[PDB]
Amino acid sequence: GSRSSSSSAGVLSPSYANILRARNKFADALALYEAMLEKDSKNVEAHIGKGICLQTQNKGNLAFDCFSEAIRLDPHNACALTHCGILHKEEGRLVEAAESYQKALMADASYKPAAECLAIVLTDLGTSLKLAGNTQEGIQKYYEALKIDPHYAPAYYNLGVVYSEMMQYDNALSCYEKAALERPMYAEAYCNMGVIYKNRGDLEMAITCYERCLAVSPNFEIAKNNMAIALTDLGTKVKLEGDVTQGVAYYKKALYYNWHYADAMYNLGVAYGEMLKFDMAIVFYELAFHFNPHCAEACNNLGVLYKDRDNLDKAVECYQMALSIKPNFAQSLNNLGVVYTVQGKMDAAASMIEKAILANPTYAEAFNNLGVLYRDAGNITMAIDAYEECLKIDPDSRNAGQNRLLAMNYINEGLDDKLFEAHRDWGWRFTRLHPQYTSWDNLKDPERPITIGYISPDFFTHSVSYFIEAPLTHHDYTKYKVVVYSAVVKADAKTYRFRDKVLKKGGVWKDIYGIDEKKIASMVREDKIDILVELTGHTANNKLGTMACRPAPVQVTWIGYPNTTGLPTVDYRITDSLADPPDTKQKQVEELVRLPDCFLCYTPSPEAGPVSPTPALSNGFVTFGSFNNLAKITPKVLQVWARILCAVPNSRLVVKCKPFCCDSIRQRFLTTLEQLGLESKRVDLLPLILFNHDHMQAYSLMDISLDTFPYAGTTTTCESLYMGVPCVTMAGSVHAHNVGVSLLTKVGLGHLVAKNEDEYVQLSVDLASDVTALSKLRMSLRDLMAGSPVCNGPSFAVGLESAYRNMWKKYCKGE
Amino acid sequence: FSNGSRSSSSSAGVLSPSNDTLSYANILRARNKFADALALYEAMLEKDSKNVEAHIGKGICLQTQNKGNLAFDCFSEAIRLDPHNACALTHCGILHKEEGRLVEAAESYQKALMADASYKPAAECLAIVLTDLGTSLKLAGNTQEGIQKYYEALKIDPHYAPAYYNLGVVYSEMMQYDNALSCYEKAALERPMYAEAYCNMGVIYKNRGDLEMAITCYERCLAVSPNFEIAKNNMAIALTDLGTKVKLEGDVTQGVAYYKKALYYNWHYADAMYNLGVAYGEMLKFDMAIVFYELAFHFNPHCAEACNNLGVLYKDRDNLDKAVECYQMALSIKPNFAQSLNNLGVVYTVQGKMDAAASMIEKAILANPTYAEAFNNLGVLYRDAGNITMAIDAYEECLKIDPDSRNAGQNRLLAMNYINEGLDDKLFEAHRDWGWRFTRLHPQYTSWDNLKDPERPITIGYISPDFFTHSVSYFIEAPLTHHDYTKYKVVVYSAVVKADAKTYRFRDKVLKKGGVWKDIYGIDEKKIASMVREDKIDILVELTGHTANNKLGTMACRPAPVQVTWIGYPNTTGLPTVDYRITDSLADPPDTKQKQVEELVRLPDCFLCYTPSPEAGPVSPTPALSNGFVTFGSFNNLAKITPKVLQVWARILCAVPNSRLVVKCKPFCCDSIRQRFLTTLEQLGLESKRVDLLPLILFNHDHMQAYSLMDISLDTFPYAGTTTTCESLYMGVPCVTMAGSVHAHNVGVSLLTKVGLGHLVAKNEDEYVQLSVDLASDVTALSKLRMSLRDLMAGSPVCNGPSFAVGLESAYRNMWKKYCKG
Ligand SMILES: Nc1nc2c(ncn2[C@@H]2O[C@H](COP(=O)(O)OP(=O)(O)O)[C@@H](O)[C@H]2O)c(=O)[nH]1
Repeated sequence: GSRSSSSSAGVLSPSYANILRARNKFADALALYEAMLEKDSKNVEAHIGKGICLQTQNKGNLAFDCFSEAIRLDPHNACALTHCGILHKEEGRLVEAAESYQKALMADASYKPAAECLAIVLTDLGTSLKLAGNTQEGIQKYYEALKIDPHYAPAYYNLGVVYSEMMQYDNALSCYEKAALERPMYAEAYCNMGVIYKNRGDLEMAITCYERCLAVSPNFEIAKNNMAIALTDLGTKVKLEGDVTQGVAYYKKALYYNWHYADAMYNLGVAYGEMLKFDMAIVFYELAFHFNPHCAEACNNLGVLYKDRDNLDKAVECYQMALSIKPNFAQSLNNLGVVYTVQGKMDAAASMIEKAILANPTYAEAFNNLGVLYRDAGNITMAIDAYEECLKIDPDSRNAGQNRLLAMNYINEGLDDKLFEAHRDWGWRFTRLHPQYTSWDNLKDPERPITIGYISPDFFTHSVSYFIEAPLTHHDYTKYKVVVYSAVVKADAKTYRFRDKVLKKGGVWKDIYGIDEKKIASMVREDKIDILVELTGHTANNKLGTMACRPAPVQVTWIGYPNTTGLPTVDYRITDSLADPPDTKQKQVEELVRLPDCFLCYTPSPEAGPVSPTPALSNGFVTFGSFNNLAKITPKVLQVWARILCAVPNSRLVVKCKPFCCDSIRQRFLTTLEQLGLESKRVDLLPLILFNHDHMQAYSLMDISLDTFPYAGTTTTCESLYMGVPCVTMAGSVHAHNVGVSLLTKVGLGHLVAKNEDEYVQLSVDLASDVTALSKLRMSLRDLMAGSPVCNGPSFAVGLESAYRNMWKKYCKGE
Repeated sequence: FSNGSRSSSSSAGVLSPSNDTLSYANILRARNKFADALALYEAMLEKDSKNVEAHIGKGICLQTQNKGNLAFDCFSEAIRLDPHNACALTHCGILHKEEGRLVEAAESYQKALMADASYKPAAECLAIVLTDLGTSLKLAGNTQEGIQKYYEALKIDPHYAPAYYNLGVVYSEMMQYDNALSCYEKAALERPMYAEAYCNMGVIYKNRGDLEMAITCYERCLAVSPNFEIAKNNMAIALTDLGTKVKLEGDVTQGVAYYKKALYYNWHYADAMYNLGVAYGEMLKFDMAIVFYELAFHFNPHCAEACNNLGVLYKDRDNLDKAVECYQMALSIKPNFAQSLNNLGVVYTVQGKMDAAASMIEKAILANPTYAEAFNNLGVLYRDAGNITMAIDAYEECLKIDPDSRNAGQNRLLAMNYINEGLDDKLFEAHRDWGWRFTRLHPQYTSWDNLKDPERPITIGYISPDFFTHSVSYFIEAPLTHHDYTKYKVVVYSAVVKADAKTYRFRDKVLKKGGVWKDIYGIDEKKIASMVREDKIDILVELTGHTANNKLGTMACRPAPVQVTWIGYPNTTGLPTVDYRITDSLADPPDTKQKQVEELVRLPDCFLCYTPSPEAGPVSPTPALSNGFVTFGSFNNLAKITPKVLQVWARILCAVPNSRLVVKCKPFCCDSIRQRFLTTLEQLGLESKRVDLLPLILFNHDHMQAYSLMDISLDTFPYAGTTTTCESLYMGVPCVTMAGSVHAHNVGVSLLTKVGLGHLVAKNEDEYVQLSVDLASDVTALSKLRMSLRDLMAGSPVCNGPSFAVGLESAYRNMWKKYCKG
């Protein structure tokens, strides 16, 4: 059997001090209680009143005495029972406290003070359980507290931290949401909600949870840092979707919450650099690296920005600090190698780039820079290899693609068509990557004044300048106007001297540096360009992408590159009947326009200096020499030069090249000559010198210059003939081989043109034979060809401008 | 004839004489092929032991192989066989210099030049060694002897730059900066890549005031050496100084540009960072300015100005805990810093720590005895604490320092209404003197292009910052909801600094009725004035008086031809540009002796219209039935509770026994001012157990409901409550007011009379006290009153806007009447 009970009702409950108490009149109300107890020692309300007063005074031992006196007079008093529990909790008797709360609620279930106090102590019992690992027994103790008081927020919040610790993030959320509903001023709940929303991949909602958290506590540092982190991550997310400025805005806000968050510094350096604001980007990077000494990315990007400023010393130091943090950081190894390539430290540059490639085996630009390095040291086969390996990785790489076509000219003697096919194959693949204009508004009238355009990056002191100063000066702007599209990366006195000249005669000058080739293409239509002539070919910083769109009705290539462009968009190429004879078996994608006499016209800088005495008179021997690229001096050229120097007794050879500062290049260049018979004390490998005056006064040490093949010199022979030193050249089957033919011949020294090796050799030693004839030839040369058609501008412009107007006349009909 | 040496006649020597191995060896030597050349030289010497050029070539080759004393042994045979070979003598002098025998080097250099005066190598090396001797003598203090050694090298080689540079160095430390400049200019002309000369030139130009010249000198220096660190730091210092100079000429933008470029040269130059925070704060870009200040204080922990300006920016964010932290570190670095002392005291004032606030502000006044705004903040402290006479004393102290201080002058006039009874005319004179001063500083518009038709459609401008949950809002809601907008189109100029739900609600209603709402927060009052003229405003009505964020400066320009003041301030404005003032026949009787600057426009019924809170709550029963005692009290400003009010209330609390007082004010959050009020009241005969000082309850609904605690409210005098008595009436709590001489003393008269309860309008103290104890006797009658007051006042003219509206717009066109007539 089971026990059951019927309940009887008791006697009907009978029909200043505490009002002062509610208004915090502790001392006055206390006195009335003390008086009340001496008038009647069994009034429980007086005992409870004094106990609350004494509890304010921190006299807890006395309060437990009188609260117990109240329960012993009148048990089932919710107030007295609840207060004895409050004392039991503050003393540390938590379970005895909850017992007193429970018998209070039995007395009066409506007495919410006991419900709230009980929920608090049960929550504390549950969180003590959680730390002891009894999590499930703790979770239950939480839910009991919520049954007693469903509005106690700490129970919801403590439920959320285990539901997150047990990785039930949805459950942890709903606990935190109701914690925030029962207490809108719960920062910790809002902050922990933001952390979950962040880790789950919605930072916008994480950020609005952090916003609500810091609205309650602006100095909640943990949430402050998490706010910066979330704001930086969302800045990066918005930046990659194309909105750079809003990403920058988020980055700066992230710094408001955390002014030393390095990740926002670095990302602001990246975004400002992309905005071309490099001066400020440098500051952000230094600040990032200051706060984060492990941010090797900031050191790298600083090195890049300082290399674009030509501060190579500081660029090295930045790369060094990057590589001291991440030794296998592929960018900094490559970037350091690029700097060393420029400084001439060839061995170190190769080591740097080789390590960059080991780090990133598909670092295509690293392979292209390696080919650049090999070509600079005059190793064309290996340079082409490094370009071909880059092209295996990126078949559309603009850099290696053009650098490979250019490199192949240094060794192509043109007995097949593989060179022309390589150019043509490149032109097809390149033109498909470029939208082409299929109609042109230009008014078709043959004898209209023509505005012709020259696009080139070489309007500074550069090889092309000496041959593009003659037209700019002696062009007739009245009926052949010129519009110069200058892509000069670093201008100099020559650029402004050109510019001010061009502007004075009535032509246009547009700086196109940093401008995409597609906008340049549409500028060409704005300027109504009739003749668009590019002067770079596949040499560095060319603008062939502009040509690939065909902005002008007619396009020509000239001066810059000794071959075809391979572009079907170009129609013409300006040569002469000697550099490209009419029987040339070399294929070229453009139609060849052969100008009267020479296709070039040299203009010498008047600060060259006078023709200096022939050294053979003061030295007792004849010195041969060349000032061409190391890349042009093939091993078959050293063979021929060694025959020449084995023919002339005690003669000497001198060559000046940039890589000759590095002695690994100089020593190996010597070794190849000593196994070739020529010993070291007869050969002088001079390093590059920086002054132009000193350069053309460095022909003082040379009696005869020897041209290169299959890539013959163009400016170097023109400069040599200007300083009195004659040049024996060799003809060939391709254009790059016969430039020396046309130059020497139209100057008047065609008898110094050789058709083969043996003639080349015999001509050179024949010329070293009579030293007095040398001395007279030296003085005759400068004025011989200053009055030739090689140095006379106005003569050239007529035939060129007549070619331009025939160009125009063909187009007009529809050729 | 005892005499000195005679003149010497010189004869010429034997004629100079009229190759291949010597030429080969010399070219090998010229191209650094030294070991090969040495072989050929040695062969020349065994063929001819006296070949002097082979001796010289051998010595040069051997010297490059670090065999020095053997090279000396070749050069010495060279000088023995040929004593007039300049080349040999110079190589001996070169060796002498390399071996530290600096005197024997100049010895052989001079000997070589005696041999050949045109031998340039001898001149060049001798110039080098002589300047080295000169700098050595300068290090040894023989300054003048060093200067002549420089000029000696300049005589032999006038193209040797280091002589010019070192001359400029000594000239600089001798403070001949013009001589130093010309020396460096020549040094740069002889050597254009002489960076140190450009750097030192910039230092002179900077120290002489010409920054713009200095930065170009540093530019030419760093174009040669981009990594010249002290030239970089000097460039940042100059750029920051020049950015500050041009920022004080008004061009803040490029002043910022100079600061940023300085950071490119020195990324941790704290001075540029702090100045960027100053400029970016002036541009209102407070978030970025915080980062600049934190970076400045990070790189310069001794920059207390960064901590000060940081605290100010976080205080305007209400992050007082962080503001305090900022101010305390600024005082960690500069304990005497007046701004941070004052600012920390401002924060303490807002928090309620009245005496820490007073001590701080006093320390600021010690640091700067003319700190006008510190005196003003002292008065604000005293006014908040309720000590009006000291608040006025603080304002008057500031006005001695700055007679045109706006905060002080307007706070002084407003504070005088709390205590002024109005027997004299000194209050009106103080207002009139302020208006004369204030109009002397605001240019007036003398022409008004507004069309002159008396019954034309006209626009009424309301300009107030109180269009938010503010006392004034409860009285301006009525004209906004009930206005014609047809011939009386209203235009609001809201200067609300922190909008809330009521502001959005007001902006909605005015736009739906057909008016315009223009937020003028932060816009200059003179720009506000011409904005009043753009919007064709015909009658400008200001609602703020001398209370906070008033726009009386706009009014002082007189942008509109007719100007009014209303609601906000219980007195005249003092401005002669304001033409009229809206009041009523009870608050301002026709027989009043209180003098104004504007013409009084008395209106029918009350001059105010109360639109009450929608969610106020219901009326609560009178608590006297539950308590057993009657409760008195007031929810008015502590400032309004003058000590004279306290004495009157004291004898009220003495007449009704076992009754209590309750007063709810913000300054009672500070327990010290709390019980200072109590001890004052105890000496007045009413001890602390019968008084209750309630801190402000920041929730509106709970504040309205707090009237449950009190049976009868007691108006203040001479400044009588305006919202509070309206509020208390709407909660059924009756309020007895006392009338007086001035308008602030008779607001409660107009309110109560026109609400329907003129029997609670006292006429003196004895009236006031006995009417209160009259209603403190019949508790049942009080139960009748509490549930009736609500519906009568809603029916009173005090709460019905449309009737109020036509009365207002009648007076409005009645002023547009006189404007056209002339
Ligand atoms: N939220 C809130 N507002 C209050 C409280 N006490 C007063 N106010 C507001 O402050 C205004 C009273 O300002 P006061 O200067 O005393 O008005 P006046 O003395 O009648 O001219 C009223 O409009 C109330 O809305 C409070 O305890 N809580």
